[PDB]
Amino acid sequence: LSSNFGAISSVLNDILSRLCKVEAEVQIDRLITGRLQSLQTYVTQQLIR
Amino acid sequence: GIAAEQDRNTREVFAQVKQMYKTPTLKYFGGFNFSQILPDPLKPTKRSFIEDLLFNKVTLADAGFMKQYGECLGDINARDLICAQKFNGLTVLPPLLTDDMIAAYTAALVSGTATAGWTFGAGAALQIPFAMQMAYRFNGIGVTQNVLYENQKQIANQFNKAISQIQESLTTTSTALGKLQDVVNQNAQALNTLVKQLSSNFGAISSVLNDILSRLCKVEAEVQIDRLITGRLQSLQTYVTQQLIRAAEIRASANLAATKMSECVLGQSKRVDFCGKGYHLMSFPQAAPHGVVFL
Amino acid sequence: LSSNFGAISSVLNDILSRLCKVEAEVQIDRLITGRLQSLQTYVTQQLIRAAEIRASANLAATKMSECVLGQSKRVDFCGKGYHLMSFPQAAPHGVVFL
Amino acid sequence: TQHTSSMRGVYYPDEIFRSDTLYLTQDLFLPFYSNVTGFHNPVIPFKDGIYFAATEKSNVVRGWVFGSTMNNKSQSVIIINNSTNVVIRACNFELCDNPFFTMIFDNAFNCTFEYISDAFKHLREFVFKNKDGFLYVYKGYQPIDVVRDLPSGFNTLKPIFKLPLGINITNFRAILTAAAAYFVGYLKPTTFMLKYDENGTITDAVDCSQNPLAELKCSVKSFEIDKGIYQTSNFRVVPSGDVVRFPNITNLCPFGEVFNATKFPSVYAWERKKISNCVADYSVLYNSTFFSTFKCYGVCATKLNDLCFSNVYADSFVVKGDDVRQIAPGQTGVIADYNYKLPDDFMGCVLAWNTRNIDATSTGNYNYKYRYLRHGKLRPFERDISNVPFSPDGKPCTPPALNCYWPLNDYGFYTTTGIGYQPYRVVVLSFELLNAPATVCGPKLSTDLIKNQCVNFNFNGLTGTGVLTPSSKRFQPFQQFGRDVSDFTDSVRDPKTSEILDISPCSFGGVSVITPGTNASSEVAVLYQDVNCTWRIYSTGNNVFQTQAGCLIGAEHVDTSYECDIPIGAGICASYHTQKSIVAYTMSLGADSSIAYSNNTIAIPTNFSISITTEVMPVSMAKTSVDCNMYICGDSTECANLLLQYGSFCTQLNRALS
Amino acid sequence: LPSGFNTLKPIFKLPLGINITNFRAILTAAAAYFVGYLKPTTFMLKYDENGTITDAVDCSQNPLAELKCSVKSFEIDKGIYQTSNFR
Amino acid sequence: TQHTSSMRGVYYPDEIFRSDTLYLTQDLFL
Amino acid sequence: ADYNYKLPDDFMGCVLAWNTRNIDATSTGNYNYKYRYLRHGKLRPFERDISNVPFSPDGKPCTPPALNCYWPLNDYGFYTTTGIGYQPYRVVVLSFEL
Amino acid sequence: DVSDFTDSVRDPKTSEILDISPCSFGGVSVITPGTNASSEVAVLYQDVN
Amino acid sequence: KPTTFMLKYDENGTITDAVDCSQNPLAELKCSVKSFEIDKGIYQTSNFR
Ligand SMILES: C=CC1=C(C)/C(=C/c2[nH]c(/C=C3N=C(/C=C4/NC(=O)C(C)=C4C=C)C(C)=C\3CCC(=O)O)c(CCC(=O)O)c2C)NC1=O
Ligand SMILES: *[C@@H]1O[C@H](CO)[C@@H](O[C@@H]2O[C@H](CO)[C@@H](O)[C@H](O)[C@H]2NC(C)=O)[C@H](O)[C@H]1NC(C)=O
Ligand SMILES: *[C@@H]1O[C@H](CO)[C@@H](O[C@@H]2O[C@H](CO)[C@@H](O)[C@H](O)[C@H]2NC(C)=O)[C@H](O)[C@H]1NC(C)=O
Ligand SMILES: CCCCC/C=C/C/C=C\CCCCCCCC(=O)O
Ligand SMILES: *[C@@H]1O[C@H](CO)[C@@H](O)[C@H](O)[C@H]1NC(C)=O
Ligand SMILES: *[C@@H]1O[C@H](CO)[C@@H](O)[C@H](O)[C@H]1NC(C)=O
Ligand SMILES: *[C@@H]1O[C@H](CO)[C@@H](O)[C@H](O)[C@H]1NC(C)=O
Ligand SMILES: *[C@@H]1O[C@H](CO)[C@@H](O)[C@H](O)[C@H]1NC(C)=O
Ligand SMILES: *[C@@H]1O[C@H](CO)[C@@H](O)[C@H](O)[C@H]1NC(C)=O
Ligand SMILES: *[C@@H]1O[C@H](CO)[C@@H](O)[C@H](O)[C@H]1NC(C)=O
Ligand SMILES: *[C@@H]1O[C@H](CO)[C@@H](O)[C@H](O)[C@H]1NC(C)=O
Ligand SMILES: *[C@@H]1O[C@H](CO)[C@@H](O)[C@H](O)[C@H]1NC(C)=O
Ligand SMILES: *[C@@H]1O[C@H](CO)[C@@H](O)[C@H](O)[C@H]1NC(C)=O
Ligand SMILES: *[C@@H]1O[C@H](CO)[C@@H](O)[C@H](O)[C@H]1NC(C)=O
Ligand SMILES: *[C@@H]1O[C@H](CO)[C@@H](O)[C@H](O)[C@H]1NC(C)=O
Ligand SMILES: *[C@@H]1O[C@H](CO)[C@@H](O)[C@H](O)[C@H]1NC(C)=O
Ligand SMILES: *[C@@H]1O[C@H](CO)[C@@H](O)[C@H](O)[C@H]1NC(C)=O
Repeated sequence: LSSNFGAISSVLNDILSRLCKVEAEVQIDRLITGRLQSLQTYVTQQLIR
Repeated sequence: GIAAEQDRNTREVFAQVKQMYKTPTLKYFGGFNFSQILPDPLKPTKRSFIEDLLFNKVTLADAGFMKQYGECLGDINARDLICAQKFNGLTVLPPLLTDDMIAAYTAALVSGTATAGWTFGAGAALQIPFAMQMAYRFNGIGVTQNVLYENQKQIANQFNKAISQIQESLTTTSTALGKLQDVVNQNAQALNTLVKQLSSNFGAISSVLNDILSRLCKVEAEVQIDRLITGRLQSLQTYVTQQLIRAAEIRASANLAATKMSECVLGQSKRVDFCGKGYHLMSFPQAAPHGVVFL
Repeated sequence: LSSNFGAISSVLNDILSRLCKVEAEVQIDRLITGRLQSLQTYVTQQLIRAAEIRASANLAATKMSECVLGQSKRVDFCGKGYHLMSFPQAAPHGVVFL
Repeated sequence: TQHTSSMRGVYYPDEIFRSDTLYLTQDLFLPFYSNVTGFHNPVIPFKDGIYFAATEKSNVVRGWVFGSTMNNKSQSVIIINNSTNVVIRACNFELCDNPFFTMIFDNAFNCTFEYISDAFKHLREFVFKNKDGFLYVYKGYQPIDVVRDLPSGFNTLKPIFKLPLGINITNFRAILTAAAAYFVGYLKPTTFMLKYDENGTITDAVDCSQNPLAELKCSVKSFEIDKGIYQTSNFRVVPSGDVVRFPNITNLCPFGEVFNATKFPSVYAWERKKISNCVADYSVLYNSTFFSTFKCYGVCATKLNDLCFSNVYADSFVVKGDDVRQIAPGQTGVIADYNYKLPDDFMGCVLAWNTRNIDATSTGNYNYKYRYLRHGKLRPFERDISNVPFSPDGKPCTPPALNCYWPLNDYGFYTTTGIGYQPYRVVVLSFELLNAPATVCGPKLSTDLIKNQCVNFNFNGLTGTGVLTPSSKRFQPFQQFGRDVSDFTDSVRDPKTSEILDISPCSFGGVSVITPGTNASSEVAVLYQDVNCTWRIYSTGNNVFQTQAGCLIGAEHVDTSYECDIPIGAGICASYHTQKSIVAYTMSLGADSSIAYSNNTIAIPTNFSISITTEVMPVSMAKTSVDCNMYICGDSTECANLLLQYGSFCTQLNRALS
Repeated sequence: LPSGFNTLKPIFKLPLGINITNFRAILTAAAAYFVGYLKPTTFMLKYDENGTITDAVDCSQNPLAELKCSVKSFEIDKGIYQTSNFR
Repeated sequence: TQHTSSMRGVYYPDEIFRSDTLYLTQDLFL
Repeated sequence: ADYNYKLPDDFMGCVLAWNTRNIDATSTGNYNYKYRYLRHGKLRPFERDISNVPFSPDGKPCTPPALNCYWPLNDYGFYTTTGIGYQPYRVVVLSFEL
Repeated sequence: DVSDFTDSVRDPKTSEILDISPCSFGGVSVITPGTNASSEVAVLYQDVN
Repeated sequence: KPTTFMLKYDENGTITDAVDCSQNPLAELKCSVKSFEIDKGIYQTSNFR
């Protein structure tokens, strides 16, 4: 959860607090995509084990 | 690779007889009634009675294999699922062995067990009276042959009554074929999800590619189309990974079915609780949708 | 390694040599994400294949003890017919039982 | 007078040197085995580019003329080789009726391009391709000796010229002096896969559209396929036609009422007007009105045509010169906070122009006001035309008090002041798209409806490909479009007939290709999985029959049964049997036999045999490892610093491999 | 007020640049009128084939509707399920 | 005075035709 | 952008422009610069159309005096004493490759 | 290359041909008895003489 | 000089130990594993050298 995935921060509040909708819904999408990918990797490893 | 593995699974489970045996006209072998596990000649179907009962229970998701364009171009007022799957590029292929061939294999196995005994699996077909075969099997489990020969008739009556009980219990109870039906449902569920994930915009401006291409320039539409492409590629990758994991479990089950067919139908096992509860005598295989049933 | 993954080039030197800093950090991260996902897919395939290899090796180990070090009475576990004995031979990444 | 072309028209697509590779590309190529027109002079059209070949021995074909109109009222280029030199010349020639070889042109004027080269049976071939104001010429030479036609062969073409000409090339004409012959073929956008040898030249290439075998070769990316059955792309039907539908709108939009109005309101009291039932033909504004600012949010300006809008509102007001940059999403300032606010998710266009003659007079024009004092900021698309005296504490007062002011401030416009203090008239247009019945719409030309085959459709700006069928859905009056579970656009309303149409794609059904191996032969069979051929097949076949799996084309149906070689399915197998050919049959379950059952007899063996049988089992596989940094970034330092932010992926990956 | 279920249709939207913070009814000179306030929440809807919106469930009144929103269906089998947060 | 709504105040979200569909949305609802 | 000069969407280069009023504008009026405002379509990238023929909206060949028959080129009028939006600018566009 | 990595370049002065290859090659493995034990290590370079 | 370092922080926010990644194969192992205590065995390392 401490990876920013190449966004401006790993904290969602900072992105939402110093940007506006069109620009701040781009960084949040990258964070969402990275976190979904990490959860998917965890579930795949558990299914194999 | 998954589809080839499925065909190999079926072949390794069922095709274990070097030659096919014709079913005898007489189903009554010394008091033991074999009528409900062998095919009926005058009846239109070439399955057994118990095989018909097993095929009725699994509500098979009708996979078509003949779904013409006009059939999906018509019937739009009922939003069918298979038409949507085939419109979005998802296809289900038919198995190599049809149901009739598997029924023929199991009929040959039961006919070999009723006439040759335990010798055709480990050699050539050597015919023997059925009562002497049952005496040999009692001798195998530790009981002398006179115990069979003194009271053969009530043993045969118990055998026939137990077959009747199985046939009766497969007409009412529903959960019995729970491991097969679940498999069918599972596959369908996964494939249906692969359609609904086409409605996600994946952080782009729209889920429809036409609108994106219709109200934007080149360079601005490149980003949105790339986001959609990445999302749909990873969705398809997730589907394929789940299928690869499920196929390994199916293969393990098919391997167990193959060794059970080899060690319990073609022989007599002394492993405890490998084939039923108690001292094993013999087993009979019956076919089922995507599976086998051992008696 | 020759895919773009939505970037302007698959050659990282071109992106780093012709673009500004902030615009290059946007084009680079697409390549990073794509190559991580490719390498993750490769590792998942290897993990799935290792399980099949392990199951086969388990069967080959149990077939060495019950057929080479003894005589088995299980039908068709070791050859067709009544099992007399068995011999092992090595093979590239495998074993061969006679 | 017409022939065929085979493996002709391959050229280098790039200036990259690569070797021992199979590169795959997609651009304008001449298709394999395609029609060419032979000539042994008309005005041959161009249409995308031309493959031009000339079999000759006495050098009678020399040069070409390219141009849209062959009069002298347009611009044309000649590429001619006279007796000693090669001259390219793009001018306004008056083209004579017979461009005989010199003196092709009678006069030349107003002209732009000239190139002059250095002083200078068999076949010469060229490819001419025009794009982005550049004419590309490719040339190849081959010493052949046949005379009726073009010899079949593979010959690559090298680039020689790209000429920077801004010319409409829709027609061309060859130039002849006074046997030989010249052939013309048309390029098309296709996908090819090439092969590069050790020296780096191209030696072989394969199309991806002529054959199912070619489709398979492009899919697996190889020139050599082993025996088997392979799943190829699904069955495709190309579109043939076009339908374009738009409402019954005739009159044009009130550009003069909105832009050339007598007076505009103040920015704090801006005015909003609804626009409906008109054709947005803005090209009539190319004569009177010119805009200093025009910016569109949500759509592209080039796509303002070809598109049809739903609910258009126009907001008009007047600002000064340097406040026009505040009319945008996400801005702050006196206009953006207290006067006029735009939403963050704004779809529309903002356009502004300078009016110093009509709004600025000498001695001032103090009729336009703006608000600079307020308790809080405005919501999007709100206005506040109240005028009460303002006090910072939040209490009512009277204007001669000390902490009590008037919230409105007057703009002062003079004729002699800089551009930052000059009047500007601003119009903001707001609309949405693909949501509702459309009443204001773009300028296009409609087309009658086709209801049977796959066509390109354009319904009120909705563009797509599919088939149109009559439907039986029940749309509410406020509903124009319908969507599916996968958000496909399944149904539409015709803007003219008001009937309901249902849209479904025109590609459907899986296709499999059965081959005995490319090493053995080059013949294949095709299985269509869900058709009934007792059609929706493509090009041709000799044997067609219906299996339980589907329709099989290209195989002989024998009656005897063997063991299975290539499994097709549903009990059907196929193989390659003797002149060899592909045959299909029903697979054999096993050897037929029977044993008699009797209750007083038994079979006993009298001899035995010793048999040794082999069994092969895999035990291990190869151990591998990866350097995450070297694979992803290589030697780049900047990539490594950016990779450090993707923590705990490479460790989690090396751990699994170990 | 009857306790039934009914759906409402759009009639018109007006382009008014106004803070509406208060409202008041206009009555001629027995009948009754009831006023309720809207809140930003999540609902799950269900359409009819040829007709209109027929079913609608909240996700915050009881844990059962929270379960229905987590599974995203109206028919639930017997058992124990893990639910999300909508309260 | 005090009363209870009991499944009132549900309106059409969009202007898109939808048949045989289940659909989840957040908005200002009663 | 429609009838005189068009740039591609995938344009690589630089556009630069500077104000020339002392050398291109006179008080009497410099009418030496023209632009096309009537055409039967839109140009393609990097194309040119140098042709002065009469224009009619229907599309038939025409004779210059008529009901709806126009000359397609308008004249820029460049006076010295006019605002910044009507003053001449010289534009140079540079096209690259890398 | 197949991986679109630039290998060959023509030198613009001498008109010769040059080939670029990475300056990092080979696997390096470190053998340790434990940091709780001594601090000496052994280094194995894979597939070099 | 521009090099790669690994640091460590206490429960009071104080830095206590740090290691360079380019002096020893052992230090390269420490930076690759990202730990200060390493068990007995053979490991594959990165190339911070
Ligand atoms: C028609 C336009 C025309 C073009 C575009 C042209 C280009 C051209 N022709 C060449 C060779 C040549 N050019 C000619 C003479 C000719 N007399 C003719 O009427 C024709 C059509 C040719 C052939 C192009 C001959 C005989 C050769 C040498 C070919 C050979 O013998 O190998 C070359 C040098 C080969 C190279 O650079 O690889 C070029 C560039 N010459 C032309 O004349
Ligand atoms: C290049 O020039 C040709 C020649 O005029 C143009 O063709 C005309 O196009 C218009 C617009 O579609 C038609 O109305 C004319 O009928 C066409 N001419 C003929 C003779 O049919 C062509 O459009 C030009 N290309 C571009 C991009 O403007
Ligand atoms: C719409 O009107 C209301 C009521 O006049 C405004 O609310 C006032 O906001 C200021 C801002 O600090 C407060 O000082 C007042 O006390 C509020 N009024 C009341 C009655 O509470 C509201 O600001 C207006 N809308 C907008 C968008 O400004
Ligand atoms: C100079 C003292 C303040 C320094 C720190 C500033 C912090 C706030 C950031 C920007 C505000 C500066 C003034 C902006 C004025 C906007 C004027 C307009 O757009 O109409
Ligand atoms: C065997 O069983 C079948 C069905 O139970 C019955 O119809 C048949 O008569 C039996 N055979 C006998 C009693 O010989
Ligand atoms: C070439 O022309 C013939 C004559 O009509 C036609 O039958 C054939 O289809 C054409 N070739 C192609 C590739 O269309
Ligand atoms: C060529 O253009 C001139 C005007 O420049 C014109 O008078 C002449 O008629 C044109 N040629 C032809 C053949 O029309
Ligand atoms: C060919 O054209 C060039 C250019 O006009 C000229 O210099 C040359 O003399 C011409 N040659 C002949 C033989 O006419
Ligand atoms: C074209 O020529 C005519 C006269 O021949 C001239 O008036 C006009 O300016 C010329 N145009 C160009 C662009 O050279
Ligand atoms: C092309 O490659 C071959 C390899 O067989 C080589 O013999 C030949 O010299 C090469 N051509 C040139 C021009 O070097
Ligand atoms: C453009 O404006 C001029 C100026 O008077 C006018 O003569 C001409 O007719 C206008 N064009 C059209 C197409 O009306
Ligand atoms: C629109 O034009 C068509 C043209 O046939 C006509 O039939 C229709 O009545 C017109 N009006 C409407 C409202 O569709
Ligand atoms: C295909 O069409 C024939 C036409 O007589 C029909 O008999 C056959 O049943 C059809 N196939 C299927 C699978 O229904
Ligand atoms: C058994 O068969 C072998 C041939 O393999 C023969 O030599 C031998 O005599 C046979 N034994 C008897 C007892 O017939
Ligand atoms: C279709 O709508 C009609 C009312 O127009 C209604 O009577 C009928 O029951 C509906 N059909 C279905 C299947 O709901
Ligand atoms: C400079 O480049 C030329 C190539 O044009 C080459 O011949 C020459 O050796 C180079 N060096 C010097 C010092 O001129
Ligand atoms: C280094 O080792 C390799 C393989 O062990 C061997 O082929 C090579 O000859 C050796 N080098 C020398 C210089 O002995």
